Amino acid sequence: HMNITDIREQFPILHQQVNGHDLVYLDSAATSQKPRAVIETLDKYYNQYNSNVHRGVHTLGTRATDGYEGAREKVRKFINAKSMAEIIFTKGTTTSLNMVALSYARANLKPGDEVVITYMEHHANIIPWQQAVKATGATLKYIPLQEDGTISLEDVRETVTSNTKIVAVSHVSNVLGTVNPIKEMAKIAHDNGAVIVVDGAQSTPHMKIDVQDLDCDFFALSSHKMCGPTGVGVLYGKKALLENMEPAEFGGEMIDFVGLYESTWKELPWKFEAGTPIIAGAIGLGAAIDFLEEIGLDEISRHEHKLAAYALERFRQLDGVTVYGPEERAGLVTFNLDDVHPHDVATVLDAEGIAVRAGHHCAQPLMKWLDVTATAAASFYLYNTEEEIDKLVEALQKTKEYFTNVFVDLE
Amino acid sequence: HMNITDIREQFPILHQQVNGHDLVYLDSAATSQKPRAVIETLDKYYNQYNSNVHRGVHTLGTRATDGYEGAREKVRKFINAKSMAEIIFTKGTTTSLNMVALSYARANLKPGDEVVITYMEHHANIIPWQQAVKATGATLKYIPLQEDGTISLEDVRETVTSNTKIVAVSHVSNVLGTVNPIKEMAKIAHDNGAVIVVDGAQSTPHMKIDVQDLDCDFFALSSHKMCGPTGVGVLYGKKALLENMEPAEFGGEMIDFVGLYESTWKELPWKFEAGTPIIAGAIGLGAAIDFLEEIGLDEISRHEHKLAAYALERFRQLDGVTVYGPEERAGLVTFNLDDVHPHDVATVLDAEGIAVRAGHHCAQPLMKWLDVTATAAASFYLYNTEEEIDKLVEALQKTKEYFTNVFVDLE
Repeated sequence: HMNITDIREQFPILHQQVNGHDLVYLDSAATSQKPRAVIETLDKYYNQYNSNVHRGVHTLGTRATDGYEGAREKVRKFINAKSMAEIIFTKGTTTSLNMVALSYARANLKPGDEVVITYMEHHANIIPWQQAVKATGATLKYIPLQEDGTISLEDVRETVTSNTKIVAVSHVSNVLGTVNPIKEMAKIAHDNGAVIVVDGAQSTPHMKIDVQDLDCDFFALSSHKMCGPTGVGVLYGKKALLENMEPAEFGGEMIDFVGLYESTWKELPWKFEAGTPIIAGAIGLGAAIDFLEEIGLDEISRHEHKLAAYALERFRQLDGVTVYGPEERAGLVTFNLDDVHPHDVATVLDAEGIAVRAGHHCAQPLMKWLDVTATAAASFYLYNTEEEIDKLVEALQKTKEYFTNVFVDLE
Repeated sequence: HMNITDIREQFPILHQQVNGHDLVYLDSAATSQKPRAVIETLDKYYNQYNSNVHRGVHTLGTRATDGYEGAREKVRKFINAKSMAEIIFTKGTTTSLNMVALSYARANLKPGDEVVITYMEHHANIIPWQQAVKATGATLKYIPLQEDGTISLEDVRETVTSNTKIVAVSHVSNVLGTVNPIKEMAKIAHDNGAVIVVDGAQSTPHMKIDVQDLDCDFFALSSHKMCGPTGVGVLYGKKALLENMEPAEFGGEMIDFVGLYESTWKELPWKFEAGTPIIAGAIGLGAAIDFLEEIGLDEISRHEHKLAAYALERFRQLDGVTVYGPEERAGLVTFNLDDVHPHDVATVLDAEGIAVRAGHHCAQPLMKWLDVTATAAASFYLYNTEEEIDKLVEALQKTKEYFTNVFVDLE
């Protein structure tokens, strides 16, 4: 039901050559590309109705307000939050998670309290917790991984104890592609009297999110990964928790009364939005959501499942290539070529027009767990095709041959 | 030397009607409009070279990096910072000031330390200090104002003492239009062993900034007020201070090594940029800077001086209108009509196509100092004209007559 030609026709950026070869963008896990609907939403904003929001005193101001808060509602429906009061716009997943670490963790952790993460976590979902525990004298714990880089519910029950206040975990790992059992972990967390914090940066673009079904306490996501503008993300949190959290930042827009020494805050969600907000970016994110909903997240999810399966099979056709993670996975493949460093791989691939990523992918502890220094990584999205994966595996074959040849040439 | 027709031809948003009247946008102090150069910079980014930055492994990634860091350098030259290491991209002035309050104030304030602000400060430049002093048991002090809403160097010498660690003040007030004597206040602050924090949200769009000449320790500004995209601003800080400040946020991009419990940070400026940054917005801000530099800040400044003088004179031609602030001023006029509430004024003006602001303008303490509940406010920028000010004063005359008539009609 999903036509890939029709979808690709909407991404101007795809139709270009690099190094005399057709662009083959396989770096969506770093950042996604944007369709016209999104870019033109930005355009129409700046061309026709930019103004500050929340004053409703003049025509453009009212239009801007309607667009901004309208986008809040689009986000709310998109992740099935109960209320707009639980939808905060932030700069991105990183900032969202830091807000939870700052306003929730730092205020609710005493020595002997535990916060539990996992070895596969992006840095966004590591360092805020390191800092909160250091600030509070609490202690940081890591759920171990199984051999295929998935997580066992048994290990979860093992690690989270009656002293655990916070469990923070990825919905989908940008590295292993594992989909973690978020719903079961929420139940487990709650049984021990903890909240669960979900890093949803890699799930949100690619699959339906239902915060009511996941029963997550907090869920963070980033516009740039889902066809949206850069610079914008969301923090969702249960109304009851956000009511008792103090703001992470202070200034205009988030106050009610300001005296000389003391101030009171707006109601949610504005309590958490200091300063002129990300007006254009939030409206474009709303457009991104409209776009993805019109294709259907289930459809996108099916597409990525299909591409991931095809990729794993074609990679298994190559000698001297190791793929990391489980079989059951999101649309990305992290890998190494035997004897060639991933930076080199990525460089050569760019010479064929192929965009991939090489490095620690913001997961240094996970790299160490994998017993590697660095990895190459390819990621797929709703505009990618099997032909592109063919080009990738052919280029990896050619790269293997080339490096072997260089080796033998040395006399 | 500056042609206003030619400049207005570049702002699509201006050429439209509201309520059957030509738009007359006089709300630039809330947010400024954008020229094609900026909007098309965004367009070209998303159309041609969007990718994550700082990896330089594939063509688009390198272009994106060059555009982002290129824009950092444009900012650096634009405010004459010595180094890019002193230029941090943030979400906006609010966030910039909160970063200083979080990472500098909160870490360097002991009971009996003073932080000194003024009565005219925007909320962005009040509440972070309230919170830092409450967190540290330090004490908050306010420099008094003179009768015309300016600041006396004598009052400054009075208020800042040998116990003062931080002096935080507006360069230009969004309400009074006063230009504060920043350079002299820096000298004064430093004599008592304090740093000075400059809120440059209202100066930056409108006049040359020279941080070396101002000798400010920190200076905050916002893209949206200067023809730039929403969602982006800058914090400048002296390299020596930023080296000793801990990050305000933590995650990928701002680390060097991440172990299980402990992490080390990147060098400046990246130490302060957690997460995928505001890629498109920062590049558009660079474009905004290019635009303003091609017109010339001195030229823009002259234009606003001219419009402000013309406005004050025409306002003084109206009976029953009170204008707030000094004669020597930036391009904005805050005012009330005798007996009509400013909200009403602004509503009626919108019915004539005229966009102004009515409320506390994020300066509740200053409103109380003025002995008013709220104000109406009009602001000018590089696209505004004398004809527009004529339309405004005519509409204020008509409004006065209308409300008086309504009064007499009641029998």
